[PDB]
Amino acid sequence: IQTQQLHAAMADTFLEHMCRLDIDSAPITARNTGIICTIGPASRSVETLKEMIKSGMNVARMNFSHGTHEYHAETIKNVRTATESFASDPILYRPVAVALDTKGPEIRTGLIKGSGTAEVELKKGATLKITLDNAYMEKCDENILWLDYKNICKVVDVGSKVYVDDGLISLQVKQKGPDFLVTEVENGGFLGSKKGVNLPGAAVDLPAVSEKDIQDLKFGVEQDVDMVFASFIRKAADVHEVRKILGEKGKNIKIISKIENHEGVRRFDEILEASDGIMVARGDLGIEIPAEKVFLAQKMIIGRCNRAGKPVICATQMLESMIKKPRPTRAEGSDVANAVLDGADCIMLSGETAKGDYPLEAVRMQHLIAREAEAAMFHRKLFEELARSSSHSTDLMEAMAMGSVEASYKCLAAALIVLTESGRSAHQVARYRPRAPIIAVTRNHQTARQAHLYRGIFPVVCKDPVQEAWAEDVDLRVNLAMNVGKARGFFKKGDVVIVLTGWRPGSGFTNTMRVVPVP
Amino acid sequence: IQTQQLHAAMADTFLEHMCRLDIDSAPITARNTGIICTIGPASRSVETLKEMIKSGMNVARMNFSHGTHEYHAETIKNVRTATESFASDPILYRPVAVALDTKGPEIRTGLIKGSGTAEVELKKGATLKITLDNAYMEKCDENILWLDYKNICKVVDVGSKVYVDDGLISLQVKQKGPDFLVTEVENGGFLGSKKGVNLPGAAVDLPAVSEKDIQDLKFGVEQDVDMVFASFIRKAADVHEVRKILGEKGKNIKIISKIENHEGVRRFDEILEASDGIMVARGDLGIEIPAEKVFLAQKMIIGRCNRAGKPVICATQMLESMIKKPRPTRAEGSDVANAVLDGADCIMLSGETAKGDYPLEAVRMQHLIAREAEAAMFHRKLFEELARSSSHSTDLMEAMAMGSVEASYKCLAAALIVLTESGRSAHQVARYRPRAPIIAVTRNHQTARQAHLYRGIFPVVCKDPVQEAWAEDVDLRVNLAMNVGKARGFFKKGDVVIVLTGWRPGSGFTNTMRVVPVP
Amino acid sequence: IQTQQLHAAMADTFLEHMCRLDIDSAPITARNTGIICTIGPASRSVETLKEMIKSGMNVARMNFSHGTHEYHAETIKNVRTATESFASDPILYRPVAVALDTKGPEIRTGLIKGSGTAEVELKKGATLKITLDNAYMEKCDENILWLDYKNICKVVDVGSKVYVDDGLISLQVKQKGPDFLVTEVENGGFLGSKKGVNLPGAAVDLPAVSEKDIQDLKFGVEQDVDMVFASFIRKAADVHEVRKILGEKGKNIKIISKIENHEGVRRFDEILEASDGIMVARGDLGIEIPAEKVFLAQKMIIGRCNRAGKPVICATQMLESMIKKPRPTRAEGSDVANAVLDGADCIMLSGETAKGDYPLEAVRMQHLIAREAEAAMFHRKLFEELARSSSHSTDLMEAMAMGSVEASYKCLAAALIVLTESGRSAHQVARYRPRAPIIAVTRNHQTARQAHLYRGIFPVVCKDPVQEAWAEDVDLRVNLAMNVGKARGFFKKGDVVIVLTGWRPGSGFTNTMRVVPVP
Ligand SMILES: C[C@H](OP(=O)(O)O)C(=O)O
Ligand SMILES: C[C@H](OP(=O)(O)O)C(=O)O
Ligand SMILES: C[C@H](OP(=O)(O)O)C(=O)O
Ligand SMILES: [K+]
Ligand SMILES: [K+]
Ligand SMILES: [K+]
Ligand SMILES: [Mg+2]
Ligand SMILES: [Mg+2]
Ligand SMILES: [Mg+2]
Repeated sequence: IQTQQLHAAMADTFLEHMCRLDIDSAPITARNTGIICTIGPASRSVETLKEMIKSGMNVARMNFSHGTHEYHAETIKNVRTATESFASDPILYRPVAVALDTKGPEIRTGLIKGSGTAEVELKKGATLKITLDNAYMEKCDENILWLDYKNICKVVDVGSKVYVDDGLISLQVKQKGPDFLVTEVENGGFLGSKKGVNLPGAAVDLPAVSEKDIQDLKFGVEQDVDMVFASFIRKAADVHEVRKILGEKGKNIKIISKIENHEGVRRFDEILEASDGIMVARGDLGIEIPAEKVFLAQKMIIGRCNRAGKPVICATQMLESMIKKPRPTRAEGSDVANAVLDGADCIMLSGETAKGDYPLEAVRMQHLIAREAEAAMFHRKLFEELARSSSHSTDLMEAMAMGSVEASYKCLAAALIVLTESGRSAHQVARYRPRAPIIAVTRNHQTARQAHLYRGIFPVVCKDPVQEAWAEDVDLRVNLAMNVGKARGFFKKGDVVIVLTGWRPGSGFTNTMRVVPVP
Repeated sequence: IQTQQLHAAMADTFLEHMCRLDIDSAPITARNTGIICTIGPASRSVETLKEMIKSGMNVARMNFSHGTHEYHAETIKNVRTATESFASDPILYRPVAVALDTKGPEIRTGLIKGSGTAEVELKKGATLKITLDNAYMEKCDENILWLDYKNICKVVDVGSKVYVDDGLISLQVKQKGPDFLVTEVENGGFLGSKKGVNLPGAAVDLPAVSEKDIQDLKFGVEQDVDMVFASFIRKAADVHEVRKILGEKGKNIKIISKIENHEGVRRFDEILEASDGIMVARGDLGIEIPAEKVFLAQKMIIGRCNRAGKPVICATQMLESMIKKPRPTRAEGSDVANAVLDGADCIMLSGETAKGDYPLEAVRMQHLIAREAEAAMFHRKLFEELARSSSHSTDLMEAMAMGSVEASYKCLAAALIVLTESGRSAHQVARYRPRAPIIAVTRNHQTARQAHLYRGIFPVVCKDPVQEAWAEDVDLRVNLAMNVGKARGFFKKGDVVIVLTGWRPGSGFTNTMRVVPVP
Repeated sequence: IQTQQLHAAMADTFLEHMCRLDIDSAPITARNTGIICTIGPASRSVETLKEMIKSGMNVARMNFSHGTHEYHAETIKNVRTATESFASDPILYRPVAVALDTKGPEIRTGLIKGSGTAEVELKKGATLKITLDNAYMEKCDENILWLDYKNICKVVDVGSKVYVDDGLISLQVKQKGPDFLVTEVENGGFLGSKKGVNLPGAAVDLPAVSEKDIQDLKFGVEQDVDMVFASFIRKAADVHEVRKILGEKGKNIKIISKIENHEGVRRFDEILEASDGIMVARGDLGIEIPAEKVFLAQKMIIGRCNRAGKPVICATQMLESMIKKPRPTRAEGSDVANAVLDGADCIMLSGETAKGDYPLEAVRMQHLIAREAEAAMFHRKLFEELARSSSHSTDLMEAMAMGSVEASYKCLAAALIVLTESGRSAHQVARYRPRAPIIAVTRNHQTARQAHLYRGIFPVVCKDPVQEAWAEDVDLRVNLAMNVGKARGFFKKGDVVIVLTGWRPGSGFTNTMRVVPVP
């Protein structure tokens, strides 16, 4: 029986491709979908980290919706420690990135009847009034509700909706005043103190960045974070703002715009153009838009990204049941397989590794489903479809990407080796979806850390100094990749590999391509 | 902004098709995807049943792995009661089908401490002895465990694994005896009473059809069940026996073989050949085979069925979060939408409706998503694909089917209207996957109940009597469809529908198509 | 308006592509299709010949159906003269090929009324007892007939047709004898003396090669011909015999099997495999088979050759008008251009250049058309189709030929440069149908000559001695192609080009690929 789901790879049609999927067809050793683990209490310890680093973790995410700089600084400190506990061997040394997950702008309610531990009960078809009179700031009750969003009137209109405490409570504006609104509880419940407000369908004035956001980004630039996951991105203008805050010191830091509402969606094109990657925040998204429409947003966002060659991340509730159990639901395993299939660059674990009882087991599972799904894609058709979208482009590095990938399918290469410092060269390739692993060999650490954002890229860091001669230095870097691949089980000695490099030092892109056999 | 993803519909490529999905493209009222519910404690009532018939229920499934014959019989009458409570308006009456889900070759444990209630905390690395000594049948405690599988000893070998309670509890065979097995608790949790045992990687010599099965089978016959779900089918053979046991009185009962294990998958082909339909048994399948490979099975089978034009049901853990929470995950919404997109004729809810606290909420959800996804399919390419797959057949009914579908895509018909008694003429169309709802008008209740099994068919029963003149009889059922369609919200006065009928009485199939406008 | 028919090349569909052809979309300087000219009286002069090379000729063909060796050897000498007349300038030198075209085995009649100039009248419904009696050998009268085809009885059954005078007289064999054939004249004419016969649909016994053919071959061998167009090939065994003859001395001689009949067509695949290439001899073909059907074979013959990677030549009457007019008919323009579209590697001129009044006017026309049709092809589609059909191949060289071809479309390279001594590495790329010219740089003459046989290949001979240092010898050779391209007007300074070279001497194939700019 044929491995790596090859026989399906020859289907002339999509139905036939499906029809040939065989569970007896072994996947390969290598996994291309990156895994982004949320770090916290259950995964914060160093030792835990080493293991998680061992299970398949590639990116440590830091959620700044909480914790103090001191906390994070510590978390961050362990990662690095764990991470580096392996550099002793440049071969078995796997880099790990670091993400700053911005808390961002919010809308909150006042104090209920003065207490912070109080509740009011809101019933269906009830008249609840919302005001901006600073007085009620601590006197919110069931007839009067006070907000912390000055412009709430300008942005909403008659008949719009408000969602208190995260979707739970909903209200329809049945009267529009200048500093108050008159809502009708529609789908009510229990209301508490300082709960989140959502205005689906609206065009929120709210600044790109919160005051807290700022000390958080600064703190990231200081901590040398590889990237930033930016909240509630609504337009391109918003992206420029974080871009500004990062300043010149963190111009290298990647900005991953997070899609959280109607706007982000309806203006996705302008956001993609300005972002460095994109995030499908299924979670917050699911609150702002109807849950049945989430899958729409997720596929469109992914296609669009795939099509444009910008990494896209699928997040939240992937393996949820697993925070408390050792095994995921059938829907969970299917959520994961499909994400990849949709073409996600990388998938993520929130609660699962942050709070959960089975963080390792959660990593391993994602590691597992991904490989299986990665082999069940339809390379031949995706590739064409992809190429046709980029026909308008005659870039040279693209041309080398395309030709390199085609060759990789033709002769069944075991891998694709790429020497690069920026990473663009490898990014270009990944963008084309080889089926085999793209082993990128860089001397720039950061470059190796941010490479994970791409599908297929397995970054290898070269610690050796620059040789006198390009040929030799080029041949050294290559051997490195070959040793690493041989040890990690990606390939044997008779395998065929595709190699991309620069003809001469300082060439511009890998403009050279050879078919070389594993020594 | 367009409706029904008609914009994504014109895409030339899949990727482009995805790139254009739009959260603002409103779906149609109609839901082609069968929704099958598992009746039990939470939804057994009548008032609840009616409520669930209004919400979306099409098929009630009686899980025969439990309860006494007199319990089901009751559940069954309530189903019928509810169903018929709306038979006043031939128009506003929706048929509901009935299924008998078999027990087959299941393995169960004994009583934990004679109580059916009592749980017991299994611990990691502990020792647990499995015996076959019936003294233990009710003394199942944390140190001794009893199974109902006599030859378990002769099929299992050392090192092997044993999975209790939906693969949650994992035990390793550390020692083999003649009546017992020494196992080590490789993965612990709380061991309840009368729980499911899976022996992955073992040859269970249990017969497909067992004595109890037979009663059950015969019982269903008695009850006038529309179809049966044969549990644990592994070979074409197993599917015959059920047929036999079912004999002449139950010839029209439709048999849905359930793919629940490795062998079942392997001999999928022969099994499919002998089956009226098929169900993807996620739960058991996910334990029998690796969790990671399940989604490969789900696609192959659906592909394969779809190709063959045989109903396929996707089942298990689709909406689990909802047994206890009013809201499904983000991963759940996926599953479902993805099952619809994969090409499954019906989706199912087991516990979400049997014990769950939000049984009615579960259905509306599956319904909500189903319409959305439905419009998110890529008709054109699917149509093309389906056609090529069935190239060797020159059948006039297929031929008739293909044209009507093709004509509906083109004029954007609101609905296809079919007149059949056997079901065939409508089954052949649903197989071509029109976008629009297939209103099938029968005079045969059963043909109408089992229609539910098909994607797009919205059965409608003609109570009126056979008019003497053909023309009038035809014109008669067409008006019923019209009214019904008109009454449901599918079409309006200026709408355009496509009508499939017999030229003359005894035509054999629908051999006359007509593009007619809604009156 | 875009050049090279590039708007049309972006069409997603064939209908769109056709719809997008622009009379104002200028072709390129370079012609891809080889032009085969048949040398005779009208162009046997060194002067005319020099003008022909300038004009476009790539291969000179010598029809051995005629002349003596004396003649030919001389015609040959003149071609070699003219060719070398340009050798002064290595950048202007253009290799020319010499092909030997075999008379091939035939069927003749006897004398008519003893007198060689005697012409009898055949009429319809008559009776013609053809005999093998040497008696009649010189007195073939309107009643009796004599043939050289001894086994004609063995080979012809009842009802079978027999053609006399290049199909002018059709005779039906109404009663077979042991050595006579009683035929009733179906379509009668003027039976002349010494006419060639044709046995449509017959399994001719005749020898692969005639006694003459043998002399001719050994001669061809002594004259250093480059390829032999073998006539009347019906099975693989025939090709096999021809090789036997050429022997060891003429091993590097390519053999182009000419498909002149029902059988050869029928057993097409066995011949293709045994041959180095194929020729669609429409002349003979449309005699042996019905004209209405010729196009079918040409399309099939060619579709099949392209699939496999074997040069294919389309012949006879493409521009016959031009024998006596300086301008071809609207119908000949289509023929030439369609053949080009069908995918012919080479195009051919016979009496148009061998006896016509407008020889040069004819080549010129072939060249104008080919450049234009060549732009009109749908490379993206073609490329995909070709790749699919080779899918069962995991050849290192094809892979390389494939990535290259693809990169070429991607960045719109102005050419592909290939360094080769066998010519294989070039053949491979050519098979894949790039849009830009394939400049092949060899140091081997036969290679360079033989290469014209292939589409896209534009052979350049490297006269400069081998360098000691690999890189230098390569770069030298690369420069040459560069200079030449710039000179012939293929590309400028800005232009990109793809270079295929061997990593190391004795690499076996061009395993190195690069995107380089014209200096
Ligand atoms: C990840 C994304 O943002 P978060 O809510 O975690 O801040 C989400 O909503 O899931
Ligand atoms: C539905 C199928 O059978 P069950 O386990 O529900 O009896 C399964 O295994 O999920
Ligand atoms: C051209 C080809 O061969 P020829 O007749 O030139 O020998 C033909 O049969 O027409
Ligand atoms: K956050
Ligand atoms: K069951
Ligand atoms: K000849
Ligand atoms: Mg948020
Ligand atoms: Mg089961
Ligand atoms: Mg001939």
